[PDB]
Amino acid sequence: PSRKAKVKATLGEFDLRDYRNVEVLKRFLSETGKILPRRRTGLSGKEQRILAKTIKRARILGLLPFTEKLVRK
Amino acid sequence: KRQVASGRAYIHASYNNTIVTITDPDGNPITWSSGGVIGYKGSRKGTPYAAQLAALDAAKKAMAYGMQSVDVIVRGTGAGREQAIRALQASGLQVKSIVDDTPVPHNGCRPKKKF
Amino acid sequence: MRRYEVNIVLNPNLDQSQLALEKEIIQRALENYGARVEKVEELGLRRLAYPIAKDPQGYFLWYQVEMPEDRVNDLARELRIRDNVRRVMVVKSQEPFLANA
Amino acid sequence: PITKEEKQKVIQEFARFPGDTGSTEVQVALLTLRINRLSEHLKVHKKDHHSHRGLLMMVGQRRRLLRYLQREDPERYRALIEKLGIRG
RNA sequence: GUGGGAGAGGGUGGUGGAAUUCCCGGAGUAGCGGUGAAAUGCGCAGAUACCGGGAGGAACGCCGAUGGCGAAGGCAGCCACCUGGUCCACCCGUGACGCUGAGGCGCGAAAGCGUGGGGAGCAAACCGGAUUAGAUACCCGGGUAGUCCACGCCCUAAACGAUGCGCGCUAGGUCUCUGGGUCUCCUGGGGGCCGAAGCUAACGCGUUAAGCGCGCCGCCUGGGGAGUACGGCCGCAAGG
Repeated sequence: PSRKAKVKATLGEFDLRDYRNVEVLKRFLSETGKILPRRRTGLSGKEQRILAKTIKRARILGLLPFTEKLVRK
Repeated sequence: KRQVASGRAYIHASYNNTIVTITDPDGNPITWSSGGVIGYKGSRKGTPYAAQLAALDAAKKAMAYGMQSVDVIVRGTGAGREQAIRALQASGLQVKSIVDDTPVPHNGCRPKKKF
Repeated sequence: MRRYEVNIVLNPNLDQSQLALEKEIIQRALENYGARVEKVEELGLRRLAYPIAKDPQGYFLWYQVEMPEDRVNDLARELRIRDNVRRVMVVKSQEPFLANA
Repeated sequence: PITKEEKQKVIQEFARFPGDTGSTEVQVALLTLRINRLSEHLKVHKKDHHSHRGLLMMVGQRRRLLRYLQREDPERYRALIEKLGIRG
């Protein structure tokens, strides 16, 4: 169904371009290190496009992961 | 006897044979069991039963080292990945947590004919 | 000239005396390439998502400078010289894009 | 890249009367700016066949106008090249 | 002209993490690998699976779309610089300066050619393995050119929307990228699907026209023989 709860709905005003704000971004990453699809982020054509670039940045400054491991299976 | 309680259990599954290696907290393997080591030699190793056995005889060799606790690490998709885990969950070992860290490239080596 | 954000990450196990040594450099290397600093935020130690150069932590620097267009790539070249400064990243300063507001 | 600073300077340099932003004189002046800027950039990056088009295009336009000049007042044309420095 | 905007448009330099192979160390045994089955191969000089360390080339998950950009070929990790196209708003400036476009010049996927560099993965040919009535194959294990880089040449293609460029005109509905607005609605540019009139041999097309029309270029005129022969032009050659 994917009708859990979008991350935009349960969050506040926040800058898409501040690639240092890890406390937030993490909200946009999966149980693994992957980037949540728009169905999950709640974002727009333009927003997601940006949030995309931003994460790839914080990744580089060793802030956000590139891939995690899984806890179940 | 070497008395090494609590360790790691890597489970390396394939589409041609499933194996298991039991390593110590640090990462050094104590005793390792495959499928072709049990008795089976070909199309047989891919079987979930093959994996079952591979898992169980792999713990029996650890109980010899007094292994009690274990963290499970799965590598890949094989045929009976599950049955291997469910195996250890009944072998007599305390299963901490199952980890999935199967190796996915981020697009590197051009894979061969069969993708 | 243009606005920039200068992300510099270096060794976490640096002591008082050693740290202010690397800053002094960074500092002297800026006026060397004509970069007026407008401000700088020192966040400090933050746990890395992944281990960089075998070490799980890192010191964080930020430098909003106003330097020459033609000498940006160079500015980093020099920065990426100290065997301690492990990460460098310069960005054009982009008007902050709000969302969910 | 060209700046407003430099660009408006060029205009003021060619315009027929104060407060004019679009006349052949000007039109041409401006192209030439970009062209020269382009050319110089094509001495390096000889692998930029893409920008090389836009170039031909610009040049196409440039000459397209001057032809228009030799049409109406030749006086103005004869004097524009000297002020830019064209031909070759 | 001024003020905004969006983009895998191109070029250069740089730099990030995954995985792969190899090398070294650690630990550890008897197999590993591969298939419909199998074998060829690799392992007691100790492989496999596992940890740590190092080298190197290629490429760049997720985001990523039925999306964007570009004239096409084509283009996606991140960053900076250099650079082309374009759209919107204001309606300011020139004053018809416009469209097309033989030959020409430039660009032009893949493979392929020269010299040099590089070589992780993959892999024509070639070497073996199995399959079969046979197998110069489809499957398995190797593997050289090549595939990556530079400079130079080659210039073809289902180089396809199989639909030349440019302008006007002719119901809408809906989804989407993108800009302005008085923004539950209006308004511009673009991508899709359905569909009026109309067209169409039909399929289909249908304000992204294959509709009603004007300009200009390109091309076709039974099949095979042939994209051959001859001739010329090009190219180092393959050839075009």
